[PDB]
Amino acid sequence: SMSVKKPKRDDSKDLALCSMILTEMETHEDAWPFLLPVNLKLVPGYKKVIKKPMDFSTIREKLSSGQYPNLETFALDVRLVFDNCETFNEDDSDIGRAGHNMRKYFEKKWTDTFK
Ligand SMILES: CC(=O)c1cccc(O)c1
Ligand SMILES: [Cl-]
Repeated sequence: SMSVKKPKRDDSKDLALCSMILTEMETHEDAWPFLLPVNLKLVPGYKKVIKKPMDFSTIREKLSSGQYPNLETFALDVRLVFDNCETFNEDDSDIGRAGHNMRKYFEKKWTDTFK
């Protein structure tokens, strides 16, 4: 509360660490459904069903331009990619399996890096 400070977690390397994690996700062989925004004009259902589209290239643009106030907002966008994927794809489709794999990959990197 006012003039009562909780001890300061060092956040100075967060930007660099999120960038490295994102690089590792960008180069994973199962990243291909997530590299670019889903084409809303070529993919039936997507625009109406998925209220907040997100993809790796959009996360990268946002990270590169100061649009994440903190490491948790970055993680929320990453998770949104995989949450959207589950909403729109069957668990046992190539894209559906790619999403589950990439989520598992991300969360281990997240835990190992920050937690
Ligand atoms: C990421 C996703 O859910 C997707 C990507 C390309 C085509 C498609 O039908 C769905
Ligand atoms: Cl499917």
